[PDB]
Amino acid sequence: AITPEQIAVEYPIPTYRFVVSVGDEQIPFNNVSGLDVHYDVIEYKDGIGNYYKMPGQRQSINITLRKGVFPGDTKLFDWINSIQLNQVEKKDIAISLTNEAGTEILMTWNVANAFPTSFTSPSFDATSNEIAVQEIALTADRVTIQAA
Amino acid sequence: AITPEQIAVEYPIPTYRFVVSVGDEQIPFNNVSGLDVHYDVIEYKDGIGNYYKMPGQRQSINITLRKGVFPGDTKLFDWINSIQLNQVEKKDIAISLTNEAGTEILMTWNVANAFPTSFTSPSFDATSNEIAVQEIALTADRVTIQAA
Amino acid sequence: NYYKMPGQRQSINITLRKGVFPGDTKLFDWINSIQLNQVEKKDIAISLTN
Amino acid sequence: GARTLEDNDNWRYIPVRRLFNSAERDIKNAMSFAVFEPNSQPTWERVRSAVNNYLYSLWQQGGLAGNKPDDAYFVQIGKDITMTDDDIKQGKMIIKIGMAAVRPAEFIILQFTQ
Amino acid sequence: TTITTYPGVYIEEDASLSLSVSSSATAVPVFAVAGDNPLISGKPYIRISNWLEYLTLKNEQFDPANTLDISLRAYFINGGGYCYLVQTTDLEKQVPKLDDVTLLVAAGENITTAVSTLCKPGKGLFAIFDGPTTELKSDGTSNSDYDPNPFAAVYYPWLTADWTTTIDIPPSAAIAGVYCSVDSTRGVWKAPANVPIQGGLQPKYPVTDDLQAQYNQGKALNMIRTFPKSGTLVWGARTLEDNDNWRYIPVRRLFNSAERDIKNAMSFAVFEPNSQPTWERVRSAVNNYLYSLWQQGGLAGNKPDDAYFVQIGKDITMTDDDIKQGKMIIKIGMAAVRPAEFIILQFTQ
Amino acid sequence: TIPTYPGVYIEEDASLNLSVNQGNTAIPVFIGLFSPKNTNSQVTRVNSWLDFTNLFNAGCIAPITIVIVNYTTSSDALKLYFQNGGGPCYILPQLDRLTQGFLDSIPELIKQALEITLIVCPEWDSGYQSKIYNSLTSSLLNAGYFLIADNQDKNTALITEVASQTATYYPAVKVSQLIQAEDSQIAVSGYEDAKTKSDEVKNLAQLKEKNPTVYQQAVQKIQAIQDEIAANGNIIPVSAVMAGIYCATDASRGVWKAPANIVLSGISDVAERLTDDEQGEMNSKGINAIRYFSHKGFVVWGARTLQNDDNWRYIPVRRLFNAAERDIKQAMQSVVFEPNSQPTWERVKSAIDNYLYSLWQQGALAGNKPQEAYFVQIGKDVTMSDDDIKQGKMIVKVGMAAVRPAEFIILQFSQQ
Amino acid sequence: YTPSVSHRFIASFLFNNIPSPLDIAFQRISGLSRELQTTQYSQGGENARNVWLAEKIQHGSLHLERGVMTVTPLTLMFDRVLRGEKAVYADVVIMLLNENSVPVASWTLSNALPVRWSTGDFDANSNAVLVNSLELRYQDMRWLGVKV
Repeated sequence: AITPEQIAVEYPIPTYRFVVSVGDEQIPFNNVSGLDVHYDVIEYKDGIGNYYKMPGQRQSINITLRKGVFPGDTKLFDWINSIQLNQVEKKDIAISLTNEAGTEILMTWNVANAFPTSFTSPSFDATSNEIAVQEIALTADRVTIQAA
Repeated sequence: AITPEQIAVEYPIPTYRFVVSVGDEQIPFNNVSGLDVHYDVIEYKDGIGNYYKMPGQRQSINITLRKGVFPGDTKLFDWINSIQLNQVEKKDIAISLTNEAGTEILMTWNVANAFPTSFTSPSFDATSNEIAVQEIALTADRVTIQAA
Repeated sequence: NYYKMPGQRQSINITLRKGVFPGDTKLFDWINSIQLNQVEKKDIAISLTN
Repeated sequence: GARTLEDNDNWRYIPVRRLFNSAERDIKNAMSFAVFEPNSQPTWERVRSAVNNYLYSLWQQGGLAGNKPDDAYFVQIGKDITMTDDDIKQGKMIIKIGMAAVRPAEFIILQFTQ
Repeated sequence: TTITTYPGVYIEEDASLSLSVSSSATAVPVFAVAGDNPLISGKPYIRISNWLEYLTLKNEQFDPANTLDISLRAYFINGGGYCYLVQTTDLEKQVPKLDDVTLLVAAGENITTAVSTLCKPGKGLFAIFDGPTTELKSDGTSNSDYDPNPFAAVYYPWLTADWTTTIDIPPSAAIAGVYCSVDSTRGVWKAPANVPIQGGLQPKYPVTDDLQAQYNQGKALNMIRTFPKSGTLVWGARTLEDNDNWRYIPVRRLFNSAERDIKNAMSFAVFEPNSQPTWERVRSAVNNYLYSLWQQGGLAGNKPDDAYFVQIGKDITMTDDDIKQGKMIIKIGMAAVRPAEFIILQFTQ
Repeated sequence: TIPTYPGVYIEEDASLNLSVNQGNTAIPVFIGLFSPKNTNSQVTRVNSWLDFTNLFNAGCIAPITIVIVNYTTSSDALKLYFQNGGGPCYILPQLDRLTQGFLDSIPELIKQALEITLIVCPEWDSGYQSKIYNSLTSSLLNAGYFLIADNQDKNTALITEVASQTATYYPAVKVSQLIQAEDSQIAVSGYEDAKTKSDEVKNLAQLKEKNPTVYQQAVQKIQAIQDEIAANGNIIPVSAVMAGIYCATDASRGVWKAPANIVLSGISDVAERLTDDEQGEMNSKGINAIRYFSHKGFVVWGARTLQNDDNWRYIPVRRLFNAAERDIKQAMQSVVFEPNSQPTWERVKSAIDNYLYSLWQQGALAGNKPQEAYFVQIGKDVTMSDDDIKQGKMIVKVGMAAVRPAEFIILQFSQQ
Repeated sequence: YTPSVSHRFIASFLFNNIPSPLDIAFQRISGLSRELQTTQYSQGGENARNVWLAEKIQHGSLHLERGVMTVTPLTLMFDRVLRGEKAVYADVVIMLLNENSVPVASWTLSNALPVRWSTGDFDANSNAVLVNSLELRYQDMRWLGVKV
């Protein structure tokens, strides 16, 4: 016998229920990926056989969000189309694993100072049975994980 | 209970119903893809640990249109065969997601100053059961989205 | 400003596939007739037929 | 001197009056394909694309005032926005275009001091 | 000249001044103005963007016999940004109407009552006073009339320049310009002292180390002194309260700026559902700002965990009664860096 | 223009139109001194700003009765309503003098138009607004109608017949300029002389060419009005602006979201600058404030109603229940003449349960599971009795739970 | 501290205090440098330190690259000088533009003398634009602006 409260404390979390906040606005998304952190390695060897390894510089964070195409909605394209020369509005992004009903947060991924670098429009195929899906690519500085 | 006017407002749009305008003329196409926008990233680092990222230059737009082979029709090949040395007629291209009957536009992709760079003829296979399909590749300047 | 123009046209490469029939070596004879840089050039037409 | 015969905030300068004359002619030639076409929404979208494509090109050349195209021009066309049921039934298609022109510097003042 | 008829070049020979203007958001002062001034009469407040705008609105030549004119010239020549002019009697009524005002500057007036009312915890205001116009009393009782307010500071003595007459420039006007320049250059956490005073401004009276030793504790006075090689400098960064907290101007003013910036950062959460998803969004916004502030160098600590912390949640910061009343409570604790003030040289052979 | 030849015509003008929005849960009715282009007292549906100008004469001068003239803000208030996201609306023009017969007929006229949800009176006159507000009977407001009102004072709240169904806002807003109309667009009636009947003069243009003496009589009143409005500033009632914000918020976020923390557009300044302490007094009394913030601009900073209790204190809570009972009533109208038997009651319960579940899915209701968000009850010995059934009655009980907004956020700072 | 990109710039030539409006677009402009020539001096008993003596200041040259286009006043000036006619001077202002076409940094060169004009190769196998290369030598350099 296992109580639902025990499951909420000891069991792992699935991936399909999440809510994404872009800036100060919340937008429903179909897919989010790329929240990785990488470092370089600095090595040093010497004549008598020593071998030193240290962490290097952290690389930049790259993110791809996938969304369907809805009538009258062009928010994501309007963001990437606002780039003038090298100026763009940078937004913080939060992705949270959520209660099955959406009223409770379980884990939060925080992304700071993200701006778009690429936008992919849907491919128009006359033999397909899918939904038009747009994709946006973002470059950011930092990623942090906060436990609720 | 969900009313059809609710679906037209809240539900996402599929990909299989679209109309393509090439120049001032409309041509039925089977597949359209490649309407993407890309930017470069310019980075700057300093000795005290700062790290700046900015959008760079926008890249050029590439588009491929796929169409069947019809009797007496060579319009797409005639366009690419009109190149003299570096002069060719550039045309604007609009791809619109359409009402199921074609009497109403939902969303438009506008492509400016496109000219052909490649043309692929159908492959003649004696064991196949397909339709002869030609493909044309275009280079453009800009892509915009207008919501109807 | 940003200007784009067509450039030079590239060369055309074509592959033909055919079965092997008794006593027929016509295709191999054509490629075996190259001397140093001389070869007989032929026009080729492919027509969709009734 | 570059002033016309009317002293008004509009059409005071020859460049502003002549720019609008050129834009009206070029736009009229741009969407002249739409005459004797069905008077439905798909035609209206095609006309809007033709006008917007021209206005962006004019702004790129420097003929309009504004840091971004949204500040230099706007195009409106649609039902209950530019035309009503009576206009459509009469065969009329109505478009609104609004563009901002750049006005030159005319007086130069030098202030001298010791 | 001012009447343009023909196209071409116009020549005029004027003598109007021309200065430069900076932009600091954390230093937006309000200048107390005497009610007898014709410019301010009949209006609640006047916003001045630069010296050009002030001269245009004045419609008069620069008068060194006007206390308000010299104060604005001293303020703008020192790098100050746009400011507000409010009559002294209307301070307690018009200051709360203005939202971006951070400094309350006494441009030679008496604003003792306004400071005791406006400059309170949570109001996000800082006051700049004027020191005595006479010589400093050696008994240490020249600061008895100032309230021990941690939100105010006093500067002595008054300043003079080449363009001076029987009236001397109040030190508050020049100091408020220093606040704008330091904040835009080195940040609000850096002490607004040990910096030159621009222009030809000079202290009216000389202050030595012995004189300043009496007025550097308790209700401390900040001196403006001249040194043999560095010119005229601001020598002092202490508020009117001598406590382990708010002893120094930078610590008090940094918290004022952070409270305002955090308040603006999470103002989107008002009139939102008072549930946990909202609380997580607010925590993300506050943590994002605090990390950025630590990155700039405004907080003390080798890692962010040593510089700040944010707590919000049920049974951590609020109870059932708080939630049912519509209250959302967050705790923020940030460590400020305190400057080195005394340098001791030990010589030996 | 009148087109003759096929082709392209070119016109130079200054006419302005705005984008048209749509909605169902927020359709306001405007009562004021409007000037319809047609003589024929009845509520008229207007789909957009272009439709309004096609059916009404836009301007700041009310129709002239022969002389007296009146100043009206109805046209400018409607432009603000469309600029803030408003959709289709109904217009109830009041003509001639304000008779009690018109006031008594207002609740019946509104009920005749079946799509009305909001009531707005966009008039600057305080006495005129007070008469209209008092004409809204408690039966009309309790039937699922919401009143947006303009408070004329900072210290005393408005009094209406139903406190739960009213929201007041303060202060009014200013605009850069007002809409000016040509002489041919200003309605004139009542003129008569020996050679002309009373119906031969329709506007100011015809009046000018028929009798310059009384024309100079009218234009001096018009010029006096224009001078007076210029001195005090072009002040517009804020209720019309709030109607558009209600439409925009419902379409974007939903009815359950408070219509606050939204930036106003198309305005220039507020009629009065408020402090936090003054706003504190008003909020307790139930007066929402339009505040100015440097980092935002002009925003709505209140979501309370005129009733202060744990049930109907907040606008989103009150408006959500109005939307739920309206949609439930619409579903229940297909059961009205069905036989009063148990299979009919089962179909009623299924219809309400399906609607309430859909409401909970979007986040309108509170709770982690549907059992915590709503309940439906109907039965032969649970809600109605044998006498009720024999009389043709059908009684169903519905309960819902709503989410209250967060109004105060407290920061607690520590040194270490 | 935000740095500036190097792909948005303008150059203006003044001939007899009349700016040339058709000579503002260039593919490349070389950087401008100033050097203070110095000679190292060594004392008698000083064997551990160095002494550097200041001298005159040496200015660099101005290099521009541009495609082949219609004849402009800048071209006519260059042709006249390189045809053996009397030498003539020009004043050049180089401006670095931001996203609002406001020159954040600007350099003005006094009395610039055309000294070289070269063109690219006529290559039958290439896919490239014929580019002219211009070089000038000026007497003085001065920079004005808020950035440098």
